[PDB]
Amino acid sequence: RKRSRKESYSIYVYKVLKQVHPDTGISSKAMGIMNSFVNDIFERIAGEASRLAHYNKRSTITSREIQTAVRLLLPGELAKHAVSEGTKAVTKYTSAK
Amino acid sequence: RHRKVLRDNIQGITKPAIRRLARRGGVKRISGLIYEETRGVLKVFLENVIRDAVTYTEHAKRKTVTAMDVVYALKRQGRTLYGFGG
Amino acid sequence: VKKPHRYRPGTVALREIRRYQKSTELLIRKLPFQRLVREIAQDFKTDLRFQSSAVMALQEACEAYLVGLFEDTNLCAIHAKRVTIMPKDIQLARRIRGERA
Amino acid sequence: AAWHPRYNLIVVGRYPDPNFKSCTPYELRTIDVFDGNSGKMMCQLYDPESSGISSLNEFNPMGDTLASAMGYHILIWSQEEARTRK
DNA sequence: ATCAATATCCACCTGCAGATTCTACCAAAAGTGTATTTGGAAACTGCTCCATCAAAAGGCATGTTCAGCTGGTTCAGCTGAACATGCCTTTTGATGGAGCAGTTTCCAAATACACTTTTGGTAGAATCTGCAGGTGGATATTGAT
DNA sequence: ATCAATATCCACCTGCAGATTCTACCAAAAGTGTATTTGGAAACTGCTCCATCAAAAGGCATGTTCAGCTGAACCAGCTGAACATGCCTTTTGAGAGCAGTTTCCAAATACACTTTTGGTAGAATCTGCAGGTGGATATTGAT
Repeated sequence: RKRSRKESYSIYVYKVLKQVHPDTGISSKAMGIMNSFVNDIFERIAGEASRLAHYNKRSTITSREIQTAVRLLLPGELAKHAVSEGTKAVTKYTSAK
Repeated sequence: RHRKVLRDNIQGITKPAIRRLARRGGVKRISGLIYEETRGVLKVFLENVIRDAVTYTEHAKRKTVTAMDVVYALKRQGRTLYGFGG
Repeated sequence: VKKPHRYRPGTVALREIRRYQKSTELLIRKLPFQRLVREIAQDFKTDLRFQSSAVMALQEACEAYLVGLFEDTNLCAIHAKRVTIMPKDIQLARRIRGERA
Repeated sequence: AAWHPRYNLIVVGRYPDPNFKSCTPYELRTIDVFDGNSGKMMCQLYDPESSGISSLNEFNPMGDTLASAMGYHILIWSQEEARTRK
């Protein structure tokens, strides 16, 4: 009975979907698509942030570097909204430990 | 008998299939010469992809080509693919 | 009617357009594509096996690439005041995309 | 594979393989008959209307008859036409 | 065909900004030795790949019909390369002096690492329903007339 | 334009193949505590950069001029779409290889200290090449 454990991001996506459109479901294949999508974006951002760190002789990757990467990759208003969400989130984290 | 189905090869990828694909591309009227050229193009693409896949396959000492190798091979050519793992 | 019903040229293609653009099912048959893959893989390494999902993934990629190519092709065609695509259009498209041949 | 009871022969059914290093350029499915104590072949039986693959092949203990069992088929290969009487 | 006009390649040839040589140092490569971490060779388990033969469903190689597209021709405009001319935005070439690139000091702010303690995210076994599929009929759409 | 043909849109019904939901657990998240770092405040220097001037000079603006180009009309012909069809190629269903884990170790490789040590900054010379000088061709167009 060797029993594996393959991780994924499925359940979180399902939660968000039930939050935004309560009377709606989603097949497994589409969830797999969204999983691959998230993986792709994570890889892009991390790689970019790494290069930013190396060019400035900094050994710490910080929220600032993430912010910079997002401003590079993404266009306009999408970047602004993402940045606003991140700033609100980090501000809430820093206070209410 | 020499049947060798249309060549026992690519020529089984018949004309109406290409026509259907051209219909997906918005095309209305197709010349007879397109078919052969299309096949050549397809062959080239496949070759490169398969090579990379097989190379990944050779690194792990396997004889079964997996989906993941193909996905990565498609990623390096700027043709990222979603919906088959990673 | 004495005459069998017959549609004018340039309608059944349109019917095909709307039908295949409303749907997502693969247009190419599996077997010859499968045989093609195996034949090409043989020339690089021997006695390879293929999972089914890998072949399906390749089929999807090929169809998307060709679909995009036909879109670009038709634009190149329309620039020349034609409606019928021809090989030199394809050669132009591949020259512009930066690919080899 | 099987012996022939009264000689030093061998009788086998064939199943082509594109990966096998063929010495012959023509590779068809047929019944082969080899020599035991030498190594090489001496005869090949083939008959259309039986282009299936001969799984089983067995001679008689007598030496004058052959039976073959293919998928969903039983075949008898005995010797043919003779002359006639009044 | 020929011969005048402009633009281009090629032998002589010289002083110097960029190329190379040369000192003198010390911030990187190896040695020695050690502490720590691994990829790959034996067992084992459970998906799922090799690609035959009947029976049957539905797609294609062929041939047949003709309308509407290609791609050639002829041609009325038209518009954009060549060019002279003036003159006027830039080129070299200096000079100043403010301030950012970059360096050094050092220690207060931010994190690995190592341990313990919750906990929820993930297989697997029981329940659900939206949609595949079917059935059927009104209206939209092509086209002959 | 009107009417026939005929595909497409759209109402109504059933069940089952995938969606969803319950349950017992183990890899993973998180809170302490310490040590171990590391990047921003403070304080300075010195190279390189930003606002000005002056003497040309070579490039831009503007204005003529005409050879050669870009659509618009039209059309012989070719060539590629629309259908009958039959016929033949493609779908469906009845054991062993190999991907995926696991042990566990002989081999590989990070890391502390010193000892060299070739690489680099910077002073001090070379010389091929940006110019010039001039002559001989090689395109080009007129005629």
